[PDB]
Amino acid sequence: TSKQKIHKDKAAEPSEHEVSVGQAFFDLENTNQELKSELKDLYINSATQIDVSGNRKAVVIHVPYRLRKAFRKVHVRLVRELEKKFSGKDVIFIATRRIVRPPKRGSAAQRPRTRTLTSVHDAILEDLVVPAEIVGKRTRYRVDGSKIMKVYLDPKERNNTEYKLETFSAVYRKLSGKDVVFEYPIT
Amino acid sequence: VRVSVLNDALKSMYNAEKAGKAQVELRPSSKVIIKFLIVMQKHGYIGDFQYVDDHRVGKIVVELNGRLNKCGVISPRFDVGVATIEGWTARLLPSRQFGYIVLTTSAGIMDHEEARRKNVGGKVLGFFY
Amino acid sequence: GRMHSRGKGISASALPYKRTPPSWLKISAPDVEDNICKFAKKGLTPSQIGVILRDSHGIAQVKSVTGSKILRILKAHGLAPEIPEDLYHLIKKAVAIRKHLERNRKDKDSKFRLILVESRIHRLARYYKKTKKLPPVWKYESTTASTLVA
Amino acid sequence: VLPNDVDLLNPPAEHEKKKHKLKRLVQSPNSFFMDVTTVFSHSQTVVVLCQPTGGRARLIEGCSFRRK
Amino acid sequence: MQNDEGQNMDLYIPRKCSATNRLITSKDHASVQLNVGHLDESGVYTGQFTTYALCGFIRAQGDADSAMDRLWQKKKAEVGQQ
Amino acid sequence: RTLSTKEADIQMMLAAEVHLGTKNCDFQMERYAFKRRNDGIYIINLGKTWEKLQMAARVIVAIENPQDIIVQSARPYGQRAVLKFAQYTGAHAIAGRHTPGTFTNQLQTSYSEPRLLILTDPRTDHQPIKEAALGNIPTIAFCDTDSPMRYVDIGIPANNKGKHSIGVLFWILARMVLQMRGAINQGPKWDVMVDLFFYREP
RNA sequence: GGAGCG
Ligand SMILES: [K+]
Ligand SMILES: [K+]
Ligand SMILES: [Mg+2]
Ligand SMILES: [Mg+2]
Ligand SMILES: [Mg+2]
Repeated sequence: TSKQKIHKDKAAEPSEHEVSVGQAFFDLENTNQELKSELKDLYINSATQIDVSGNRKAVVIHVPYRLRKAFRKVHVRLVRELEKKFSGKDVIFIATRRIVRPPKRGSAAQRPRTRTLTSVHDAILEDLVVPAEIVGKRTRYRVDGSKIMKVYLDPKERNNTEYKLETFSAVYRKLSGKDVVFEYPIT
Repeated sequence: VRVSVLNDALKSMYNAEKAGKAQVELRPSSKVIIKFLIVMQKHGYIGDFQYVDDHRVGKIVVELNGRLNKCGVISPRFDVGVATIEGWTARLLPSRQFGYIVLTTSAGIMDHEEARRKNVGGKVLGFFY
Repeated sequence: GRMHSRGKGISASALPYKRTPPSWLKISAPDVEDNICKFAKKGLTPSQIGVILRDSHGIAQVKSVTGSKILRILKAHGLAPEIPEDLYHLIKKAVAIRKHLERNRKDKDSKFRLILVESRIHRLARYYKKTKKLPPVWKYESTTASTLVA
Repeated sequence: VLPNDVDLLNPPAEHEKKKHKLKRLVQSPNSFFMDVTTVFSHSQTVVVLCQPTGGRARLIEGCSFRRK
Repeated sequence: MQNDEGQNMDLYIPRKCSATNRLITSKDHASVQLNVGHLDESGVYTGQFTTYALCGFIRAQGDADSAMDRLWQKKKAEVGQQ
Repeated sequence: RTLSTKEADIQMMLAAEVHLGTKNCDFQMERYAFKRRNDGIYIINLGKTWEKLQMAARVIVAIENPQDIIVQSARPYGQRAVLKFAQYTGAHAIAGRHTPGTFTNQLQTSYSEPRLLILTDPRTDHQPIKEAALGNIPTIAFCDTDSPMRYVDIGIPANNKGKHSIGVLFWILARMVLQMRGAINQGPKWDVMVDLFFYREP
């Protein structure tokens, strides 16, 4: 039944790491009374490790879009329970989204704006900094040719994200390929 | 009304540069303005510029370094084939040794020297030197 | 500046950068849309529905809570008026000036403003016909305008 | 302040405070909500808790309001 | 400036304003070249200084004072002066 | 406790009302003003005034020949300080009215080619400041809140009106120039008395 | 010498 917590696209076989994440997810469903009720409906569809720095790993778990709103209500508590099981790792939930390529020249086919690459990358960035809310964005175009984005986070949720700023920057570059640094505006 | 956001951006920079300012704000922002700045940046005519997201159109703050003599648009955006680039440079640029005309081609926004290398024509956006 | 004067005022609303609802706003999207339909059936227009929500319910922006603008919500429930609200108010003003002008033939100031209001009606009606928010043959008629509004 | 004695990207929090709401580096409203039952600071409706005016609604001395 | 061989072909290289980066021409008699002396641990002039050139344009605008103040606030932190 | 060289000078400048500015502030002097009081008077930031004095002194010591420095004042209150400033620092003082053509007319007897020019008030010394801009002559000037900054390279934010303010400013500047030459011992004290710089009415 | 293209 631990494989009923994973629905990989195309009914593909979960890898050796997804089963560990799924198996760890099943345990919290029954062991933790607080999360008993909520975790029943929730399920994931992928999971991967990303190296951050200093032999540190980050568990990036993708979630069905329809369930992206249910995880938020139990995001703060669930991450605490999964991080202890996955010692020395940070858990990040990102809803799955499709990126439809722009139509060719003179094509009648339409494309919803949410399926655009820019709209998806911005949406991934918002799901990456949960529970922190973005309050500003800056993009600096360096003379050499590279560009770096600076994201301002609400200082209210600073205790739950101050230690993850390195994981956010590393996780976002692999999913988007863009440099990002997070900062808290003075208040 | 606002007709050419590129003209406002380049006119603001040119006025700021003559007054000896170090920074200048461009509003509104557009991907044409950003790509025009990148061409200037690659040739060392401006420093670092930063795009501010305001959920409407954005704003750009450009660092100036005192190397920019003039920058302006050409309106309307005339068509320029590869063979007619020479005539435009003889008209808009101080000499045959420096200064760039920015074109919008099907291969992207680029200066006239890159357009000759790729042998692609297009339309004139502006110039700077 | 202004379409029909030399005014250069800039006063307007300034939307905040935070598009999400505040943490203290507990009302859910289904509840908000239930109230929007409830007010529309009472005759209120989209402009004065949002004012009540902001002033009496703490809903600064309906789109932040429901994800859709008020007019779109009404259309989905078949409550959008046949004539758009803004065009409706211009016609009502033109009717008022004409009614005043019939008793005041020498009020040349009103005659001047009536021309501006009606030309504003025709520019807006043209736009709505292009976007198919009005019947293709819809036409503003001073003789029968007063029957439409009021 | 002279143009070169100021940074356009990091203006002082006091300078942006007194700038017009639309002329700040990022537009921000000057209004807000408060408890007393939320009330808009610039309410156009008669709540008699608040009396609408040309700007902020005139609140009543009796009740105490908490900004949120 | 330089011929195809490499020889210089300019009479001279005009100075550039330290604040605006403008060239200073031979008739710009409102331009001034300033020297700020360097001190030692005790605080005595050591014969070393930093040079600043200002064009007549910036001095006529009245912005020389603020331009000099900023240029010195940065330079002194680089050469150890304080 | 012992007061540093800066705290002592700032204490001395407070007693002389060097921080009291005019009711109007020039837009190029706002960077030196600290705050405006309900009286309408601006208060000059004495911390920045001391820093500009140090910068001015660094420029003065770099002059190999002190006779190339010319310090002058048009108002009577500063005619005494400039004479004493030139006495100890070796500069060339010109008290009173400036003769037009001094820096430009090479054939008149009073012709001079200074390497540096020190002034007490840009508003009252507008003639030498205007004329210095025809001979590549940098200028140092004590500038009040309502002083024009045109053609002023180093502006020292201070009260250049009161008789005590003018005397103290030149006393401190003269001490700094000598201390940077090694002629006198470091510290906020000087064997010379400041009252020698104050205006002596008839 | 200063001012003005004069
Ligand atoms: K208004
Ligand atoms: K003559
Ligand atoms: Mg306007
Ligand atoms: Mg018109
Ligand atoms: Mg003559």
